[PDB]
Amino acid sequence: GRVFAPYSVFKGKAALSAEPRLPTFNRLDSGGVKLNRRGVIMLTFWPSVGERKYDWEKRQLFALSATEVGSLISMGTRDSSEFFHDPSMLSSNAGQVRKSLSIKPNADGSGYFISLSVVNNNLKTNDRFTVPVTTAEFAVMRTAFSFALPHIMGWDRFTNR
Amino acid sequence: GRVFAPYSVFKGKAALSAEPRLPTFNRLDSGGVKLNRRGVIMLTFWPSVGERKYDWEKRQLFALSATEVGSLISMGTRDSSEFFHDPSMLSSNAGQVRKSLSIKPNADGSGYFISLSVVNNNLKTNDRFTVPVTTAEFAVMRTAFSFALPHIMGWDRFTNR
Amino acid sequence: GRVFAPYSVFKGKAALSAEPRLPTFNRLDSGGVKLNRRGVIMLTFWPSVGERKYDWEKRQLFALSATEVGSLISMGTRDSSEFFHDPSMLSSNAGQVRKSLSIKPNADGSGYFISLSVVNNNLKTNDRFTVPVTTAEFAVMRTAFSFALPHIMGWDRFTNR
Amino acid sequence: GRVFAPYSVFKGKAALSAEPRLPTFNRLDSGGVKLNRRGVIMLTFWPSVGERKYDWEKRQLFALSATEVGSLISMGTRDSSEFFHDPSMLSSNAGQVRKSLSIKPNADGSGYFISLSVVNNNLKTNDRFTVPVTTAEFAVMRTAFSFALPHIMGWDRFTNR
Repeated sequence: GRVFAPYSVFKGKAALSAEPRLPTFNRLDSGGVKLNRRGVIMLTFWPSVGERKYDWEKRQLFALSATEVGSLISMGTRDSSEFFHDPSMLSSNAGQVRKSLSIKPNADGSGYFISLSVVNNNLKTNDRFTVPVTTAEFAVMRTAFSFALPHIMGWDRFTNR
Repeated sequence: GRVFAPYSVFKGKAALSAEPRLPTFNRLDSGGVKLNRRGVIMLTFWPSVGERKYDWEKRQLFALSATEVGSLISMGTRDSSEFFHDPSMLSSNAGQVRKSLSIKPNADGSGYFISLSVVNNNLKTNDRFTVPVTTAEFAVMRTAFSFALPHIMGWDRFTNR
Repeated sequence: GRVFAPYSVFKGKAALSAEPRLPTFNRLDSGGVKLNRRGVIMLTFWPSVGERKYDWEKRQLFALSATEVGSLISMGTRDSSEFFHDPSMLSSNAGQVRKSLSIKPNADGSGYFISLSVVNNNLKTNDRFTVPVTTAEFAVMRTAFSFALPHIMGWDRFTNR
Repeated sequence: GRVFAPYSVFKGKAALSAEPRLPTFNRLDSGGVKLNRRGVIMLTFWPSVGERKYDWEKRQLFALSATEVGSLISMGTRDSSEFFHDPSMLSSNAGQVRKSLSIKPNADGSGYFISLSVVNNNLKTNDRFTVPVTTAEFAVMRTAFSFALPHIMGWDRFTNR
């Protein structure tokens, strides 16, 4: 069945959790398997509504591709990034929803701010969740994301069993 | 069943061992599994009582969370840390026991001192065990803790099997 | 059966994909197994023929040995390499085909150019495919190749099961 | 059964191969398992006797403990080490055999010399095998030894299965 084992960071204003989502395979007629739908590392952000109380129903998600993970784990202390997603980039609903995830170092070198912005021109909504992440917290992410990378890529099927 | 395979460092005044402790899961009614109790890397310290003789009955433990491990593996040659635990932080026995684990570089850059202090205001006891750890010893810890991190986080359940 | 899960980079002029190929073992009469044919990381290059359209039938391959992988993952930002293969080095067809794979940093420090040249004196052909690879893309390669290294070496058979 | 999958480096004057050797466990009466005999990374050196011809019968071995591996993988470009073993350190045959393994950078930063010396005062023999190891070759060792470390430590038994 499924597995639920998120790594979570809960701060003053919001929470953030991360969990791998495996790729799917289509087993070929010929034999063996071919990767179908891509793996990602899924991030979930949700708002604080009173000390250590957070509102799960107002959560927004952001799917990190292998390449975006690649970019996160190779971030140095002084490095910054920003990723842009349209959920319906290729469909008829393109331009309606825009998500942006940014990872900004703080002056100190003591951590990062990770911020998810979700703008929805259909529902006319504009949400932004921001979570500070210490160096150790980000080192857990970097280590756990690096461990997960080969899995979300499907390369763990290449084992001498 | 269980598994016992500690990595151990025995020095003049004390010993130190480290071993991962897996998280537990509750299998859901719906199907699949959800992480319940957290994994840690468990450290055990105990006193030397005569050359290469150590007193197992006087051992004290300290559970490293994923984030504390994160902080250890991202320690540089010149870096120092200190972690504070109350075993009964949330219960009625709060303030009775205080544990502190510190990791201090030595001047040389030749290793670290890892020291566990346990203060117990109930039994009116005050114990401190200190173990020097060479660079190679700590490199084993860093490598083995880094390997263990995804496991104590439960992320090893996310495998394409 | 087999497994197909390439990591792919598609750029203006060409595409590049990488996938591990496991080593084979011969199970001994005595018992247990002995590595026979070597593992590699297989690269496949093929030409773009119109935006995001690529010509699979004109693909050329290059097999990275463990040592070549070793050399790739230990490449710094400013580092360059070049590998030379003769497919029939030891046979009677030596000198007919020459393959060369080069990895050159771009001035920026923003990525690399990976280029495969295939010269065939039998068919009198001369092909060259070039693919730019950002830092994040190469960080995925470095991480995924590093994860694959023990597998293509066969060292994953050494598990306490 | 057993598994044979050495990583090998063959040079002008000698060869060197490395292979992990798993630890053994004693399954407890109570249940589950306890590590018994330690894992190591086993090195084998043997002499060249004519171009790409090597004399397997004159091989000498050296068992790298986890801590020695720790020391190898944390070696920098400019770093050197030397390890000393007595095969019968604790027995009555102490002082009869002395093995020494040294890893010396070459001036260039282009690789290392790894040299095994075996002195046997019983058979009055004195053997020394030396193998140059490029940066890429050593990067394979460092990566493969790092991957093997948790296994030779027995920490791979700690999996959420």
